[PDB]
This record gives sequence, C-alpha cells and structure tokens, in this order.
Amino acid sequence: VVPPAGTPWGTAYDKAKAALAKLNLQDKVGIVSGVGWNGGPCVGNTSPASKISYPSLCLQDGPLGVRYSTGSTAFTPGVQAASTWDVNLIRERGQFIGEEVKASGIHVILGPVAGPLGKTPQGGRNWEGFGVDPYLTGIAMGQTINGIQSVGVQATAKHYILNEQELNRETISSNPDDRTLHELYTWPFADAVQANVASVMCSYNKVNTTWACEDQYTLQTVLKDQLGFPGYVMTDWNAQHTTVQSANSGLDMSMPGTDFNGNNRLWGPALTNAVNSNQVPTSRVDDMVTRILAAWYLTGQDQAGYPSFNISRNVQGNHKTNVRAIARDGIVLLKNDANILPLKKPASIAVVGSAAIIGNHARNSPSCNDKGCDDGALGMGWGSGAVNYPYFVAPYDAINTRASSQGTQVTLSNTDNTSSGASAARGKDVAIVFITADSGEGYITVEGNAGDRNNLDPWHNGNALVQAVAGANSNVIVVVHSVGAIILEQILALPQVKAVVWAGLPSQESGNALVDVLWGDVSPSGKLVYTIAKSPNDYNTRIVSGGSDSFSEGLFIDYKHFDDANITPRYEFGYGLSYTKFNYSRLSVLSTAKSGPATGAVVPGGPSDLFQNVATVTVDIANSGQVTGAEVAQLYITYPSSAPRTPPKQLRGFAKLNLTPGQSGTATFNIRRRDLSYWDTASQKWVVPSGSFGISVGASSRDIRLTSTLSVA
Ligand SMILES: *[C@@H]1O[C@H](CO)[C@@H](O)[C@H](O)[C@H]1NC(C)=O
Ligand SMILES: *[C@@H]1O[C@H](CO)[C@@H](O)[C@H](O)[C@H]1NC(C)=O
Ligand SMILES: OC[C@H]1O[C@@H](O)[C@H](O)[C@@H](O)[C@@H]1O
Repeated sequence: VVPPAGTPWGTAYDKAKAALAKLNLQDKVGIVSGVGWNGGPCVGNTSPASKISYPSLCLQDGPLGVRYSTGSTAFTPGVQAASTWDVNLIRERGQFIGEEVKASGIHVILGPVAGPLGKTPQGGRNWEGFGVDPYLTGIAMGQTINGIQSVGVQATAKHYILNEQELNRETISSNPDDRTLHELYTWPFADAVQANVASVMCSYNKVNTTWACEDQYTLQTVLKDQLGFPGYVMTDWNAQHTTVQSANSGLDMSMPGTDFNGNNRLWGPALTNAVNSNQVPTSRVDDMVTRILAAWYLTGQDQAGYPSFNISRNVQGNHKTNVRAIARDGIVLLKNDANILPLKKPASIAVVGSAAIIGNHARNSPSCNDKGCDDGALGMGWGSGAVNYPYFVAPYDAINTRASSQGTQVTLSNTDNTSSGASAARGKDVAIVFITADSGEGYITVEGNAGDRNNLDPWHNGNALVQAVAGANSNVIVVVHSVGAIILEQILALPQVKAVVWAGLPSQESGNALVDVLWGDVSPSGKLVYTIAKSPNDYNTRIVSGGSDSFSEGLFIDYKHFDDANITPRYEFGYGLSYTKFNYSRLSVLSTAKSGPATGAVVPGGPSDLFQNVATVTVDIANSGQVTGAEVAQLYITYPSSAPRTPPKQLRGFAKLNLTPGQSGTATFNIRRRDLSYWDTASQKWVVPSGSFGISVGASSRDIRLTSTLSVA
C-alpha cells in the first residue's frame, strides 16, 4: 500500500503529501490530465501548479533517446544493449540517455520497454525491448532505469501489459492464465518497480476483454498492491476509454489528453465533472496526484535549476562511446567457417547490397518519418521509438576507409540487384553482402509490412542477392542488420557462405562497430536474445488476426518452447561465436534458500524478500584459444520436477568477462529468492518449491559446460 519510511520513495511521499495539501481540485485535475494531442511542446504535457512550483510536466519519447531533437544521440535500440549481455553498458546507456533528456529539459522519458516482451519473432516492436527472456529483460530494465533516474529524470516502464503484437493492438484482447500473466510477462515490470521506476505506461490492448488502461486487476491489484508500485500510471497515447472506470481502476494520468483529432477528452473538465458528480471519489484523484508528485520529488525535479525545454540543444557530448560500444559488443557472430573472420590484408573486397550505403533511413529523409523506411543502411525499427540520427556511419564508408588504409581494393555494388552484385563479387578475395529486415509500430505500413513483419525472410530480395553473390564468389561474408530473427537456411545452404554476422541494430555507429569486429580489433562477444529457428513453423506463436489471443502457449515462449518440444533451432537463445575459445571449470553453489511463499512485507517489487539474495553460483572461465575475447557465461535453472509445470530451463544469471589468451576470471551469479520461485495463482504469491534444482552453466541455452544442483529442504 505505502512505501516504507527512510527509503527514497518514502521521503518522496512525505514531500508529495505536503504539496497535495496546498492544492485544490483544479490544480489536481491539471496535474493528471494531458493538455491534448500536440497541445504542448512535448510529446506529453500537463498543466502547471504554481502553488507548489510544479511545472507543466514535459513527457518525451523514447526508449533509445530524445525524439524530435536535432542535437541528440541516437542510442542503439534496447535489443542491441541486451545482446551485449553487459550490465555496465546497459546501465551506461540509461545514464547517457538520462543526461540527454535532462539537458533537453524533458522531465519524463517514455521508456524503457518490457512489453512487448517479444513472444513472436514477427512482432513489430520487439526490437525496442530487451529480448524474449523475462530474467534478462528484467535485469536490463532495472539497470536502464537505475541509469536514467540517477540523472534525475523520470523513466516510464512500458507497455503494461501483453501488447505482444502490433496488428489490432487497440482492440485485441490478450487472455493468458494467471500464472502466465504474472510469471512471464509481469516479471520484468517487477524489476522496473524494484528499480524505483517513476512511471508505468498502460497499453492499447485488452487483457481478458478489459482495456489495459481500465483494468482494476492489473493496475490496482497487481501493479500497485502486489508489486508495491508507488509511482503513477499513464495511458499509452489515447489508450483511455472511459472517464470514470479508468480513474477508479487506478489510472493516474491521461495522455496526451485527446485523440489525434482533438476528440475523446475523458479527463480535464470531464474528470472535474465526474468528481463533482460523485462518480470518482476525491481520494482517488488525491492518490493520482500523490503518485505523480512523489515521482517528481523522487527524481529531485523540484529543486531549482532544471533545464528549460529545448530540443535544438546539442546534448550529445561524447555519448557516442556507448553507441559505438553496444553496436560493437552486440554483434553476434553466427558462422565463421575456415576462420575467414577476422579479415587480414585481402587484396580485394566486394561490398554488395543497398544496406551498405547511406540511404533515406540514415538521412532522416522526409520519405522516412518516424524511421518508416528500410532504405540504405539500417539502424533501428520504425514508430514512436525511433529518433533522428545526428550522423550515421555506413558500413561501406567505414569498410572502404579501413581497407584502403592497407592497400585493399574495394568494389561496391550499392543496390540489391543480383546481377550487379555477382559482377562486383567476381574475382575478389572476399565478398561482404548486406541484408536487412525491418519492422515497427503499427501505424506505418512499410513495403507492405503493417508493423509486425509479414514473414521471416530478408527484405529487398535478400536471399537472392546472397545466392547470386555465392554464384560468383567462393568466400562470402553475410552481414545482417535486423529487427529480429530471420530464417537463414537458404543462405546457409550455400557452401560459399563462410561467415554470417548478425550485426543487429547499431544506430549511428553501424560502420565503425562492424569494422571493429570484421578486422578483429575486438573479438565479437554478443550472443542472441531470441531463437533463430530452422523453420518459421518451429515457432509456437503467430501474429493473431482475430479479436483474441488466448496465449495458450503459456510459459513456453521462444527457447522454452524449443526445449520443451525438443526442436533443434539453427541458432539457440544465448548463442554467439568468438574469435577465441573459453574453458569452464570449478562450479560451486552456495545457498541458504528456504522453501515456501515469500514472507516479506510488500515493498516496491513485491514482498521485500523476493529481490534479496538467497544463493550464489560461481564458475571459473579461462581463455584457452589464441586471441583476447569476452565470454558471456549463462546460468540456467531447472526447477524441481515436483513443482508446477515449468519450462525445462530458465535463464537465472549471466556474467561477461574479457579474457586475454591464458587469462582466467570468475563468473558470479547471485540468486534472488524470486529466481527460485514460481507464481502460485490460488494464493497470489511467489513460492519457492522444495527439492533439488538443476544448475546449468554454459556458453548458451544449449551449450551447457557444467552442471550442479541447488537443494531446498
Ligand atoms: C482470464 O484471466 C485469468 C486470471 O489471469 C485466467 O486464469 C483465465 O484463464 C483468463 N480467462 C480467459 C477466458 O481467458
Ligand atoms: C534552444 O537551443 C538552441 C541551441 O542551443 C539555442 O540556439 C536557442 O537559443 C534555444 N532556444 C530557446 C527558445 O531558448
Ligand atoms: O509517442 C507517445 C506514445 O505513442 C504510442 O503510440 C506508443 O505506443 C508509445 O510507445 C509512445 O510512447
């Protein structure tokens, strides 16, 4: 119900309560009600309350940087950050974003994304998030939020909840069972709350026939009471449907205030009328304002000297180091046959594909608003989560500069013409072919793709381009920039394809980061955060075309389905090649963990014991090969078989270690009570089952190097 004394939120509440006492109803209605779609200078705005020096709250997109700004960095999308498996870069990314958001005079950044989590590879906005795994996405959420808010900026965990597809997102009902709702999809929102996230945004879709922004169970019972969330719930943009029920269900903020056309103003004067007509109690509005002002006080935004709103300010500083680092360390090397990579002093190189050069995407062209195009090199998906590039380093330009510097002749075919490609590739030492797939928010249809992807094939005749290049050249490196999984079986069926580089979504540092890896200045060290299957039919979920997604797969999404259904993916979750090898030894498991329901009083995150450490798993990792490289060690836990049906393996830890040849290091996985828990629907509690837990540590969800047990009496 209420945050405890002597904690950041507790002090914010005291402050918030003192402010609330100086306000009248109009003051209060102005704090919770957006001024209207594009009614203010920001993406979202509310009305100031001078009596407590409360500004018009300025809310701006999005998860990867400042939208509409002309002096901001384009950070990598979240999926790329997750792909680094590096908590330091992830936290640094949130911090840098936070610095830019404050420097621009925005109070609330609308991100990061824990929903969609990303159960379907076709999902158009999955790339804004952190991969398909609740644990990793949770850790990322917490690190990104810690980073953002340490600057004194309010973060917004979105989208709550079960917005797993773009098609009919405003009408579809997501209908999973209670365990699935809590244990899979809500999980990462709990990390966000526990990170003291200031705000949560409710989604467009329905949850069991009830619009997410009108849903008392998810908003009040789960988020506020069970997760102990002390901040405010805002709507997604015009995701509000009623005046009264929205308010009474636990909605706190109407965004942006009207629909796109200026209609459907459900709060403002209509909320004033509902309170006056006794349809919404004053205590409810008092609660909304406490939550909103508490977030303001929590982040220190009440102190004099917060920058004024201005998105023309150059706020970039040297933040490109993060984008470079994540674009670089997030590249996943999938295939490296005959050790063709890293490249060394070839006489010639062909570079082939429209995705190698600057196009309308990189240019912020008027043909590509909200990044609604895959034209030229690709840095991110489309929609509200895209931003302007301050610059963009194309793969061709970077490759050309590095290659020319060593007397390597570069030949370019800058289109997707199969015949021009083969011609450029013929006779060259290597040919690097660039393919893409794109997607985004479901209000833009790009090349026939309505938001979600139509299929899992490369865009722009990508498969044919590679086949034509392979017909002309024995040594083909395929570089892929993509919003998600592509089936690569056709490309892999070509014996001429010796290397596959899953470069992900690099933003502005595309070319530099790729050159870093291709030439082996750094070994690639990113690993997959979703499964690349051998067949589109091997995935168990789809973009649903009807009014209902029953979520009948339950807990078994992505790799959990693959493990459960004994399907061999092409490249499994947690998979990544390196230019070196790593040996794992000496697995230990230290545990004090006791069985039963969690027993702590509810605080932000849930019962106070859920995020406390109960165990520690430790392994040694040595670099046994010939070159320096970082390894991503992963922990998977198997629950007792006596426990309610659970996936066979669940990611419960990861560590990243840079090792020079012969160097040895420690990977430590701290285990929180919740990491050994499942959600019990009947008691509405997290429970640790008694029995022997399987402990699996390795280089991927399939590449398990050592095993042990964790026993709970
Ligand atoms: C609705 O949600 C409840 C609780 O989350 C779940 O157990 C139930 O199966 C769902 N009902 C339908 C008809 O999908
Ligand atoms: C906004 O910032 C730009 C760049 O720093 C500056 O030139 C301009 O004066 C600012 N605009 C306002 C209205 O303060
Ligand atoms: O741009 C404001 C909001 O618009 C909505 O359409 C998106 O779903 C949100 O992610 C976004 O924050």
